[PDB]
Amino acid sequence: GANKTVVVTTILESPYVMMKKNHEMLEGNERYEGYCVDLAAEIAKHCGFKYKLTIVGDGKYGARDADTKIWNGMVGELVYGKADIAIAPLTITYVREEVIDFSKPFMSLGISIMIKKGTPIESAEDLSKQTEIAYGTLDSGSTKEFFRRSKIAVFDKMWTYMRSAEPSVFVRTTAEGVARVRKSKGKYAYLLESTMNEYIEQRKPCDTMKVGGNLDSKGYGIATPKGSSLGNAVNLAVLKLSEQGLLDKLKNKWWYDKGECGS
Amino acid sequence: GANKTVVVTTILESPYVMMKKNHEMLEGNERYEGYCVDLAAEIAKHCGFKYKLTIVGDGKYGARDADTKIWNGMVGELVYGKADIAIAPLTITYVREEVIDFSKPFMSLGISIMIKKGTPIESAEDLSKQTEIAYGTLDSGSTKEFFRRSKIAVFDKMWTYMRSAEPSVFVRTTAEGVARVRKSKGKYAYLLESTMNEYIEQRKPCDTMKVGGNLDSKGYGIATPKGSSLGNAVNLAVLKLSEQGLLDKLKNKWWYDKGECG
Ligand SMILES: CN1CNS(=O)(=O)c2ccc(CCc3ccc4c(c3)N(C)CNS4(=O)=O)cc21
Ligand SMILES: N[C@@H](CCC(=O)O)C(=O)O
Ligand SMILES: N[C@@H](CCC(=O)O)C(=O)O
Ligand SMILES: [Cl-]
Ligand SMILES: [Zn+2]
Ligand SMILES: [Zn+2]
Ligand SMILES: [Zn+2]
Ligand SMILES: [Zn+2]
Ligand SMILES: [Zn+2]
Ligand SMILES: [Zn+2]
Ligand SMILES: [Zn+2]
Ligand SMILES: [Zn+2]
Ligand SMILES: [Zn+2]
Ligand SMILES: [Zn+2]
Ligand SMILES: [Zn+2]
Ligand SMILES: [Zn+2]
Ligand SMILES: [Zn+2]
Ligand SMILES: [Zn+2]
Ligand SMILES: [Zn+2]
Repeated sequence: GANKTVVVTTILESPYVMMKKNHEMLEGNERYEGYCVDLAAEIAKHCGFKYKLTIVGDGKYGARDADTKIWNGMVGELVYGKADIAIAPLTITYVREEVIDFSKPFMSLGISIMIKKGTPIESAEDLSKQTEIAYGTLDSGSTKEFFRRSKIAVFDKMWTYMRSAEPSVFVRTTAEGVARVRKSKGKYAYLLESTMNEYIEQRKPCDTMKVGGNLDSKGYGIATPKGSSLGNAVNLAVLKLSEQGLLDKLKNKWWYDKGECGS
Repeated sequence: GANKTVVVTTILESPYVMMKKNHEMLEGNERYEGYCVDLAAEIAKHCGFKYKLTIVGDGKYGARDADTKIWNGMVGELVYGKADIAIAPLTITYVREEVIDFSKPFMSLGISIMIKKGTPIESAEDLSKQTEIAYGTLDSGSTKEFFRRSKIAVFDKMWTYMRSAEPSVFVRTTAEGVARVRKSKGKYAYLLESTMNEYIEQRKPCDTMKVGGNLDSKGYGIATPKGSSLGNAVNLAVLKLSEQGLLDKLKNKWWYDKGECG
């Protein structure tokens, strides 16, 4: 039938999507800015659709409740038909690929360690062999699931600690984890994706640091409900923009051109 | 219908697929070893099929002839039905995605610069601003197409030089490019994927070096003919192997555990 406006689900996560300082004087898609706002405009132009950005109602990425088997977050909005596409830093994972479709990745990343500068930690092994410094992850995301499922000795030891730590070492948002690092005088380290870690490293007050190599290698993809007619075009659009260098330009724009910790 | 042995097309490219030292007394899949031989075995086990490794007839990855529009290499073997799956360091690209299916990537890479140690080159910009040191790429692959299509000033300038340089700066195989670097006393630099560059850096005689950052960011995928019934399972198998750490284990096995340069 007639063309319909595509409902995009996304998440308030810097620098991917944020509200403009003057958002109350703006309308619709113009209220937002960031890497994924820029990417959404390009995907829509190349695939030939109009769209509406919406922020995921529960503020989560997406996980399946073991008891109810209900998906939450952006994944849930696609699974239950509340959104037509997700354009966000949404990690491609096996369990998600079983229930939604993903484009080829638009950004590479791996799990990484964020410390407050001066913390005597250089690696995941370092974290796993000590107890003075607490550490945790985001809730309802792919990093928590990585540790929950890992059979690698170091990462399983970390999970055994994190799942039982009291008070909870897990946080509701990336911003909460960063704030916990910054206020803990070196006694909390945060496990988060290298993309978000590298962004925060270039933000005032310039007191955090990414240390060690990444723990895994994966990517973010644009997600659609399984079998959606948009998937083929969106996948080709990602590859076209990748090959033309747009994805590299956008990363530089939102990570480094606007960095606050020097050149 | 009944299960059929899956025909795998792949390519002799170290350390992905190589003939074993004792290959002349071996038969079938046992003749070969490497990262992609191990990966094929894992994919087959998780997807539940038997398979036969075959080396692509023309020794190429795959490009489309501009005049006839016919695909060569492994891509062609999939397009024309000569193979059921390609398990190789085959780069995911737009033009290929139009004619074959790719899994999610099993390895990350980008285009990179290989020099003979001591060559006064640190970047693509350095190459583009001089003429004493020649440089080129593999034929019939994704790196040549990258330069052919780039509108980035430095890379467009490099393509203008490469497309007309005499003698030809292009090579038919990665091994020919590496040999050209090693024998040119620093007057040839080779543009190739970072995976292959980093492998060669750890091989005797330890006289090459990867320099500069990568020029792009992309990945290798397992490829199937469009609409093949194997595609969905193979894609999930790649993600499972990724999440289990198996892909990382295999890279360490074939790049670094037996590196020869310390
Ligand atoms: C940014 N970009 C443009 N798109 S593309 O040419 O398809 C492409 C392919 C691969 C990567 C390297 C980073 C990565 C992303 C995703 C995964 C990985 C590894 N591996 C290694 C396991 N598989 S995965 O899909 O989680 C980046 C990339
Ligand atoms: N990108 C992650 C969220 C961040 C994290 O888990 O570290 C996801 O899609 O679940
Ligand atoms: N991996 C490349 C071949 C190597 C190259 O072009 O540098 C391809 O799939 O074409
Ligand atoms: Cl058979
Ligand atoms: Zn506000
Ligand atoms: Zn209002
Ligand atoms: Zn565009
Ligand atoms: Zn929504
Ligand atoms: Zn240590
Ligand atoms: Zn103390
Ligand atoms: Zn355990
Ligand atoms: Zn202090
Ligand atoms: Zn600030
Ligand atoms: Zn760093
Ligand atoms: Zn296995
Ligand atoms: Zn040109
Ligand atoms: Zn000399
Ligand atoms: Zn040798
Ligand atoms: Zn190096």
